[PDB]
Amino acid sequence: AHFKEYQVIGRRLPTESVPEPKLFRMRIFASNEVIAKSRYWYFLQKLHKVKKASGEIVSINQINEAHPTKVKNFGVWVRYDSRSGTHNMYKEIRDVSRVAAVETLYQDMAARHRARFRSIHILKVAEIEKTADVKRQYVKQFLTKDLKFPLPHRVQKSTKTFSYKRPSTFY
Amino acid sequence: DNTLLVTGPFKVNGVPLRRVNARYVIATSTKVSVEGVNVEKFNVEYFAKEKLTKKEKKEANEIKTERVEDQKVVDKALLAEIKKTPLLKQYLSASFSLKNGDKPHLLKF
Amino acid sequence: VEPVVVIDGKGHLVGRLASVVAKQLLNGQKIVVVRAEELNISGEFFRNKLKYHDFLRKATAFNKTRGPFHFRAPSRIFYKALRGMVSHKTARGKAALERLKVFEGIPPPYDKKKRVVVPQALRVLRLKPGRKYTTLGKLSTSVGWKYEDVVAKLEAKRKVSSAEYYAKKRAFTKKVASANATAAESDVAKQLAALGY
Amino acid sequence: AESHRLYVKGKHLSYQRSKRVNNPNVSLIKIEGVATPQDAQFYLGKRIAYVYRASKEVRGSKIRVMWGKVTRTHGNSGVVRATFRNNLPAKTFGASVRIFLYPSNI
Amino acid sequence: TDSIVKASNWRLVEVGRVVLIKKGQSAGKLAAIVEIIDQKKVLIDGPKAGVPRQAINLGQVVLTPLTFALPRGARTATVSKKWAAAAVCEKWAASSWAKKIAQRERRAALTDFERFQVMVLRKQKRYTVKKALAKA
RNA sequence: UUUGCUCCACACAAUAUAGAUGGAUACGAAUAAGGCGUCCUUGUGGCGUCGCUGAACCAUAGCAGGCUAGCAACGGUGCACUUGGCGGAAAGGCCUUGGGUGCUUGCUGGCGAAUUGCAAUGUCAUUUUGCGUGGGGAUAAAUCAUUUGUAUACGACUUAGA
RNA sequence: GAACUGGCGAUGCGGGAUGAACCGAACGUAGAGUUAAGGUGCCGGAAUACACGCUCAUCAGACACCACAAAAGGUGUUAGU
Repeated sequence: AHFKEYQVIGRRLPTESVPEPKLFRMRIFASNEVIAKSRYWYFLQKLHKVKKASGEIVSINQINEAHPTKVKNFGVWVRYDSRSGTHNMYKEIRDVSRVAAVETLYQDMAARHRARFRSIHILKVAEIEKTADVKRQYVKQFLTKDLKFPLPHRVQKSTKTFSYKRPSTFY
Repeated sequence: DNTLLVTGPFKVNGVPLRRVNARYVIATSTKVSVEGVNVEKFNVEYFAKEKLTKKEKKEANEIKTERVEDQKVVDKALLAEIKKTPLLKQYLSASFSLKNGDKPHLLKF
Repeated sequence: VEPVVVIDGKGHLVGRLASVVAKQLLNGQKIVVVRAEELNISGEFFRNKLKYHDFLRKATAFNKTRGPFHFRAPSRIFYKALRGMVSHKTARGKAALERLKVFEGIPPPYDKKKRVVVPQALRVLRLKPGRKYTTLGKLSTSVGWKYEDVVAKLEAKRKVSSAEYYAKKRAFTKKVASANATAAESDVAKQLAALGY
Repeated sequence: AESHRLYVKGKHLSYQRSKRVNNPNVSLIKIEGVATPQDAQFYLGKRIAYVYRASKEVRGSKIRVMWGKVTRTHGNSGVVRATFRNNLPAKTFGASVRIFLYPSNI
Repeated sequence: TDSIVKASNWRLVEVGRVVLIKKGQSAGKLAAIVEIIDQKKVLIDGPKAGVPRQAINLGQVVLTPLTFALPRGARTATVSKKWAAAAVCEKWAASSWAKKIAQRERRAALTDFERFQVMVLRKQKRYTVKKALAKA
C-alpha cells in the first residue's frame, strides 16, 4: 500500500540463566503495525535463533521523514528472487521522502522484473549526500544546470461525450 | 394546517390570495418586506369549499365579495413596497421556466 | 440533448467510436456518422489487411451464400463493428440500430449541418505519437471497395462550396464583433459586465 | 414565453439487473445534466412521471401517466434508481421521462 | 533571403514557473514550481494562495504563461518574497484566463432576479446593436 | 362495373407513436501545431491576440401569454405573396429583391385573471386512413381463354390476335 | 489401485461464456439495506477511474481448475551483476 517506516525493537524472553537480552532493532517499510511486526519477526528468524513464541517486541515507533520537502537522491540496495535464482540489485531514485522512494521502488521492481512484495528484500536505503556519486544516467539526467524541458502533446480529458470543435494539443 | 398564505399580487400577475403547500414552492433569495399588512384575518376556516353532494353531478357546467375586497386591501399595500426596488413588478409578472442548459442542482434561486 | 447528432468520422478510432455510439443508440440518441472513409484503426496497414483476410476466409462450406457476409465499404465495416456491440437479434437491438445511418462523405442532407467529434475516441488524443495507424478508406479500397475516387471528387467539390460559405460567415461575424465592441462601454454594457455577461 | 418546462428531462435506461437476471421493480434513470452522485443527491425524493399516449379515451384524456420517485443514486456517473407504483413496461428503455422538482427542499 | 522556421514554443517547466492546480484539495489556486523531481512530477509551493509545499504529479496542474525568478530548492519565505516582488498575482488576474474563470463563477453565483435583469439588459443591448447593423 | 380516380382547402371521425416539450448553431487541414485580427514586398511573411472545453452562443417578460394608450426609431421578427439566383451524392434545401400585413418586452401607462379551491401530464405534438363538402385535373391496362415454339415436367418464358 | 478430509451422487442459487464435482454460498413466502466469489469500453448492472513502469508481434496478449508448448537462440527493448 502507501508505505510507512517503523522502527521495531524486540528481544528474547528473559530467562533466569540470562536476563536482559540484547534488544535488536530494525527499520521496516510496511503498511501498518501488524505487517511491520510480522516482517520484523521474519527477518529475525532469518538472522538469529529466535521466533515470536520465544521472543517479544518492546517498542514500535513510526519514523516520519525529517525534511519531507527536500528533494533527495536515494541509493537502494535490494535482494530479489527471480524465477531461476536470487540476485542483488542497486537502484537509485530521485524523490522527496524515503517511504515514497521505496513505494516507487516496489512499483519499479514489479514492473521491470515481475518481482513481488514477497520476493523483494530491502537491504538498505540511503541518501546520497553528494552529487557525482550518482551512478545512474536516468537520475543523473535531472541534475544538470538550469534543467528545463517542455511537455509536448497535451491531452485534455473531457466531461461531455461530444465536443463541438476539433481539440488542440498545444500546451 | 402547515400551509403558506401567498398572494400574487392580483394586480401584477392575476394570482389571488391563496394558500399553497411548502413542499411545492421554491424559496428564492429575492426578499420584499411585508410589514404593514394585516394577515391575521385569514385562517383555515377562511377558505371553505362548501363540499358538494353526490346527487349534484355537473353534466355540462360566483366569487365572494369579502374575498375580493380583502384582496384589494392587501395588494395595494404590497405594491407600495414593490415600487421601491426596480423591475420587481416586471419580475413578478413574468413566468419562470427552465431553458436548455439549466441545471437545477447548480442553479441558485 | 439533441434530436440528431452528426459525427464527423475523420480521425476517430473505430472500436472506441463504435462503443460510444452503440451506448448512445441504446440510450436513445439518434446518431448519423459522416465521412466514414476517414476512420482510423491502430496498427500497421499490413496487420489490418491480414486481419481482414482472416475474416474473409470464413464462410459457410456447403453454401457460401448463407455464410458471414464480408462487406467492403468503410461505412459497412463500421456498421459491422457496431453491430458487434449492439445485441442486434432482439427487438430492442433492432430499434436501436434503426436510429443509426452511416455514410461515406457528407451527403446533402447533412452538409449544411453541424458536425461534432468524440474526444475520447480521437486518434491524436488516444494513441501515443509514434504508433502506426491505418486509414479505413485505404484498407477498404485494398479489400475491394470500388468508389474511393468518386467520394474524393465529391468531397473536393463539397469543400470548395463550404469554403465559399465560410468566407461570408467570417466577414459577417467580423462585422458583428466590430459592432458589439463599438456598442460596448455603454451603461448597459457595464451593468452586464458587473452581472457577468 | 416559448418554453414552459418545469421539469428535468431524463431517460429510462434499464431495470436493476445482474449479468443475466433483471429486476423490474427498480428502474434506472439517466437524468441529464448530472454526472456525479454528489450532484445526483439533489434529486433524491423527487417525483418522476412517465407520460404516454393511448388511442382510447378513458376519463377525458388520451394521455396516461405512471408515477414514481427517485430513491437512491446508482454507480459513479449520476444514474439514479427509481421506483414506480406500477413498474415501467420495458419497451420504454430509452424513452423520455420527467423529473419534477417537488417535493422541494430548496 | 533569409532562413525561416516556425519556432513552435510552448510553456517550459522549470523553477519559477507559475502553475494552476487543476484538481485536488487546492483545485484552482496558483503555485510556483520550486524544483523538478523527475519527468512526471515536481515540487511546488503556493504560499500566498495557501497551497502547502508539496510534491505533485504534473497531470494535476496546468502550466500558466507566467514565470518569475527563483533559485532552485527555495524555501517558502523566499518563494513568497519573490512572488510578492515579481507581483504575479495581479499579472495573473489581468489575463483573459482568470477573467474567464471569474466570469464563470459570477454566472454561477447569479440568482433568478439577476438572470431576469441580464435578460432585460441583453434585450436592450441587442436592440441597439441590431440598430447599428443597418448602416454598414 | 350506376358518378368512379387523383390533387388542393377545412369539417368530423377513426388510427397509432422505440417516445417534440426554446434552437441538429454547416470551413478545411495540422496536432513536435493552429484559429482570428491587422500590415506588407502576398509568403512555408511580419506584428498583436486567443485557447486551458458548449459552464458557450443565439433565443428567452405578456390569458399556454389577452384588450387597449403613448413615446423613440425606420430597426427586429412571423405569415401569405413576389423578383433573381444557386444546389444532382440521397439535389426537395439555401440565399436574395420588392411591397403588403401582424407583433414588438427598446421605453412609459390603463383594464382583465380568482373557484383547477394545498398537487394530480392536467391534455397545446405528428402519423396514417375514411367520409363529407367545393375547386381544379385525366379519360387505361393486366390476367384467364385462343395462338406461337427461339421456351417448357407443371408453373414460368417468347410471340400473335378489333 | 490405496490413505485422511471435503464434495457430487441426493443440490437448486451468484461467478468460472458454456460444464455433476472448481470458487462463493446451501434454499419457507415477501420488503429494505450490505456484501461474498467475480467484475465495472460496448454487448452488461458497475470508473474510457487514479498512479508507476513494460510490450508493437507480416501467427501480439488477455486470468486458477481449463482446455497445452520445450530445449536452444536474438546489438529487438528494458533493468541489473
